[PDB]
Amino acid sequence: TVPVKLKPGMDGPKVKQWPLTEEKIKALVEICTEMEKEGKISKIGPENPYNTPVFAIKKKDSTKWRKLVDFRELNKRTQDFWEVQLGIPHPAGLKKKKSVTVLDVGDAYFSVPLDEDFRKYTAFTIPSINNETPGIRYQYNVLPQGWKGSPAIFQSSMTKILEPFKKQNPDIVIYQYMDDLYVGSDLEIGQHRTKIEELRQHLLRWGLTTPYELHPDKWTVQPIVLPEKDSWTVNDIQKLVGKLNWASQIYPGIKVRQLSKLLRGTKALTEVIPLTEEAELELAENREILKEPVHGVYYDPSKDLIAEIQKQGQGQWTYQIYQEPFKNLKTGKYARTNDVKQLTEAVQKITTESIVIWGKTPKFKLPIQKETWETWWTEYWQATWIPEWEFVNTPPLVKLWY
Amino acid sequence: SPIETVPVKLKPGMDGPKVKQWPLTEEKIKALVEICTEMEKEGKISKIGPENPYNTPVFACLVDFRELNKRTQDFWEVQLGIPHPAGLKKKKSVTVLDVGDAYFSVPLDEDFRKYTAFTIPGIRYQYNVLPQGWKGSPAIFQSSMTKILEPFKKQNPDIVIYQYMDDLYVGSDLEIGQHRTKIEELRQHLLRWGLTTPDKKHQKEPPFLWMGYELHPDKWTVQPIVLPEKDSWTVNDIQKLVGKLNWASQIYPGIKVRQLSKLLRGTKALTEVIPLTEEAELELAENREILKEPVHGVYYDPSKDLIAEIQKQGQGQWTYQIYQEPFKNLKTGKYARMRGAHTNDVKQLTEAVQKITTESIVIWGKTPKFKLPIQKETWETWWTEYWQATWIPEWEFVNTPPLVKLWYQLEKEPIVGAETFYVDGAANRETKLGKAGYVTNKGRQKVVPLTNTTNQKTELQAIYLALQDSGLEVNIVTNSQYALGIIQAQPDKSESELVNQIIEQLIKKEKVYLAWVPAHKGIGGNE
DNA sequence: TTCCCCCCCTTCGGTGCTTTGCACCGAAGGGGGGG
Ligand SMILES: Cc1ccnc2c1NC(=O)c1cccnc1N2C1CC1
Repeated sequence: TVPVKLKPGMDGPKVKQWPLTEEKIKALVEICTEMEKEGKISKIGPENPYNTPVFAIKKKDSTKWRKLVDFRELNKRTQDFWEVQLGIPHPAGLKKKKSVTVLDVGDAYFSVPLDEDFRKYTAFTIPSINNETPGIRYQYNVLPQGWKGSPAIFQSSMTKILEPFKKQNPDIVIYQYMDDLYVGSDLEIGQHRTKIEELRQHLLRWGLTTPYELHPDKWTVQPIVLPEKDSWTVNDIQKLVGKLNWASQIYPGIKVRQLSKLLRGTKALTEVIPLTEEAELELAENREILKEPVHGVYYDPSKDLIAEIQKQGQGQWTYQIYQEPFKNLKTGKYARTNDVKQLTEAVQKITTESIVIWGKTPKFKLPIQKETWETWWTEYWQATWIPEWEFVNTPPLVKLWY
Repeated sequence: SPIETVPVKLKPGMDGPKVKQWPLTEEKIKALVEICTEMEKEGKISKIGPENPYNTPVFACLVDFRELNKRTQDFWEVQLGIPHPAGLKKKKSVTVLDVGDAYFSVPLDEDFRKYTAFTIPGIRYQYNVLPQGWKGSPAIFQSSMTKILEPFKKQNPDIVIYQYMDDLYVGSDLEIGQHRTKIEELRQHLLRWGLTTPDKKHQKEPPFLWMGYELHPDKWTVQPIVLPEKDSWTVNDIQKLVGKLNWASQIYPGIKVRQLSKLLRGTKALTEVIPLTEEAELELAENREILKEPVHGVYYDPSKDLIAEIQKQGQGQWTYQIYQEPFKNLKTGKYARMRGAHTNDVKQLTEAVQKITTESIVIWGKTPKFKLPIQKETWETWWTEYWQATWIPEWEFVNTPPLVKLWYQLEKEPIVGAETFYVDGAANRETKLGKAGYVTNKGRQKVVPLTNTTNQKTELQAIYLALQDSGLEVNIVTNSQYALGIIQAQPDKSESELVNQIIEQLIKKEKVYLAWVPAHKGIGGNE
């Protein structure tokens, strides 16, 4: 086994367990009873003080429930075992391939055992309805699915499994993030699907049980546009000066001196204003200036990306990924049932794109109540990873994105 | 007694008790030795020589294990929550058992017995069982009894057994004569492991007093609340009354505490008197009238659906009941927390709905179907327009007033012919004096001097001046994001009476449009 | 002169704009039922 060192001078995972539905508890009981026979998990006693939350989910077009353990505190504590010991350099060409396919290789982690000294740190509890009985506890005997150290130990086996394939097909790009594998290529759909199927078989003959296409050319950051009115009015003109005034901070080549020159004395908001030609020039030039990309915005590894989502209404959400404010690395819209479901899918899509582009999930700022999210986010989730989310307290008053 | 022990450790850089000689009065010293000799007979405590450098202070009324409790490793929490009677399934027969010397009938870890050194002034001994008063003892006892009880349930699954510390409630649907033979089987099984459960003639009879509930086999109720009688109440008296009313609300419908919760504000002294106003005393009398008669809950039937009515008592206080059959509440409760300075009734409905959602997930394992006093189109408009995300699981309208409705609404585009105002407010930050006023497009103008109001307050009440000096169709232009954010949320209650007056003005107007313009750009009338 | 497990309300401290006043939120006090 590979010994695992915690970051020096820190405690362990002591996290409470969220209450769960009857269906998601029957699923957990059945899954863990089946996992204990294989020896993957081991029942534990009172001498173990640690805990991490556990939920159950379903995959795309799947009926079988899947156990899912939240390992975020453990990752924050064991990132010494990764940053020092394995920092995987993110491929740069992954952003451009015509199609990237995402595959689940988490089951391949069940083969390799876990360090015996570390096991006590991965304890978890299946609770009971109404606290009628003490929840049954367990511990991992093999490498878990969710930890950031689990793929780092298995790097050698996946390289050995994938090398007889990387030799034959050097064009495709294979990247690994947590339990998930991204394979990117420029082939057409028909050849790409068969290529991915035969690749799955190369792993299967190597003894991997491995069971989905995002088009990266479509993933391009969106431009900003000034509003266009053939007929201008006092309310419409005042709105533009504010929108441009907000825009000045993010793009500092935008000017509103002549545009505000018309508005000098009280006038009914509804009244039409003939627009002066000199001001029309500033409007004409400004729309083009908005298209021109900002300069100085280059990804920096030292900091962590932060993602904002703003509900624009009628199924439309707009998100921005920024290392620091007024400098956006990406910017986009998501259009789509429900409203917590829409935010869940938006979060998943944003972080999948962020993993493809920069190789790390952002810190999300969610426009939802903390308690409603913590109740319902696990009902429409379908990803083995989980980002770090905060919640916002005040309306987006600017809201000048859509 | 033949039970596998739990291997205990200690924290790094720690040791056992180093307590020095403990003084004791002679009559206690000689008298207690007989218990120590007695316990040592069955082997609960064993004499040890000088190999132990640990000693523990002696108390008589009992061992001061605080030194070990502080220096011992952390353990898993024994009780992360207790059942709620509403979720208990209905049993035909229920029985209570109490295992004697339970903390003494489970052995202690061999390597840990050494640290439990106790000396009588003097000869020493060490505990061979789970020492009472220890930090980790309840968890170890719980684990041991779980292991002991599992096989019996494995043969017989038609019974259900619950372990509250030492107590063992056993329930079944078997006939009384056939239930007694099952309880005798359980008694024999616990005898096989050496546990002193009582005989048939000493077992308790229903109801059972557990955690403040009287539990019957086919119903449940709350421990009788004796309402304090104080013509001159105090801080402590009001606190106790509020606590007992909050506790008692879970089965007595419609209990108010907010009027009495108000009186507990800003009282540093514990004893200083707080007279009950007319409202507080009236509410207290009504609560006494409610508690006059006794009401009982019923037991969850997992073959029927869950309904959760929600009513509004007014003033931001909500009551709810949960039942399966009509007029048979499984549970009741109230939601009354105020969140934020400004909010309205729809948002508070949302918070109440999600509260009941979480509680019903915890207690019953599934979400109920709400019967809400809100119109479908009202909720639809609110969630489509609001800037957050929210989703009420499942609900239907109930035509039981008072209903929920947003008392007003703004306009999206400026109105033609509507009178247009250009407001502003300023205040001197050093002296807390300022001005507020507007310049209407038609020509009307007005300015007000102001004291004891900050910049935000004056910018907020410039809107009040504009609304006062307007008609019905008004187009206000504001140069303040703070006031805009306050007004734009459609608040219908607040902790500021200025905003209360603003809301009262805004409900009167037929159509109000308000817009925002930047500061320092010299836009139109603003400059 | 214990450990605290939940239920509720008020008071108060830190954070982040809505910026040196004000907006939410979690962490200290009490009560209630506990053993
Ligand atoms: C305190 C407690 C906790 C959980 N369940 C029960 C009890 N005690 C009862 O007396 C009881 C009463 C009614 C139904 N179930 C009960 N039982 C169940 C076990 C038969």
